Amino acid sequence: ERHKILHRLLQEGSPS
Amino acid sequence: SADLRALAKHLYDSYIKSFPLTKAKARAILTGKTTDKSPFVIYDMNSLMMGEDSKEVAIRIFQGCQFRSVEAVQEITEYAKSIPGFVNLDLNDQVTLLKYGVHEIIYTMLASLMNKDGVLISEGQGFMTREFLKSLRKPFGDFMEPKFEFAVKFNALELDDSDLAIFIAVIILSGDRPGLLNVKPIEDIQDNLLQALELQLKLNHPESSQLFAKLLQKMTDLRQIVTEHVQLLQVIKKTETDMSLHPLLQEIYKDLY
Ligand SMILES: CCCCC/C=C(\C/C=C\CCCCCCCC(=O)O)[N+](=O)[O-]
Repeated sequence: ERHKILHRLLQEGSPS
Repeated sequence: SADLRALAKHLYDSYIKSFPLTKAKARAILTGKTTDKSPFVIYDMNSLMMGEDSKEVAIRIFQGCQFRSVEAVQEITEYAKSIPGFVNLDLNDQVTLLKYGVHEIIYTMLASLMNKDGVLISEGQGFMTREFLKSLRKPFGDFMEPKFEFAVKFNALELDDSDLAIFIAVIILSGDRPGLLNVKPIEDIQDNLLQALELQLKLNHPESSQLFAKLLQKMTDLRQIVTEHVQLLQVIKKTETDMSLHPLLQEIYKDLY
């Protein structure tokens, strides 16, 4: 549930 | 058709951007045709140790592979966002597509880095032998073998990055992922992607008949591997005690058949 990081990948792009 | 060609090009171009090691580059290294030095070979424990450019043997390899599996998910998400129509989709369906799609794409692209005797690591800087990864204890020495087995089957199709750019968009845009809310708009995107793949394969491989069909058949072989890989994880649940799983990989693997 929720998927904090995937949502955040889809939204912020990576990392550097 | 010029639409179909331009979609092929755009997929190819973002594929180049998202993925640091292409099949062309991996192939040139693997076949000794490079100039770009020559990878460090890892065939055992001591060579694993000198291969330096914290805990136990098989665990170390397991954790290493985890940093790069996370990185691969990042790369694939970047790339998915580039598929026209993808970011127009419901946000939960986007997550679902990635959740279920990422393993199938990892296995597909991992073939690019493989021959029958080993695998490129550290983006081409290393070569780890099949036999060595097979020499790990417990459930660990059984993770890679079905990948190599599949890579040998898949690599005989002789696809290049152009073909692969489209194929992996097709995999991501699967309307049959569980818990998907709006199937239709995903399947309209994939329909379009299949048409570009079909034309791409015809033109790029005019003599290899029914390649399209044969590539699509590989989607049954990709999904058996996924199935197997998860059951092996479930063995690491009980059999292994303190074994940090990465949060991103946790949410990827939480509730997945
Ligand atoms: C350095 C780790 C050696 C493992 C094999 C080589 C790799 C692994 C790359 C990505 C990991 C592939 C494993 C399949 C899915 C990983 C999910 C998991 O950790 O269970 N490589 O990139 O060259």
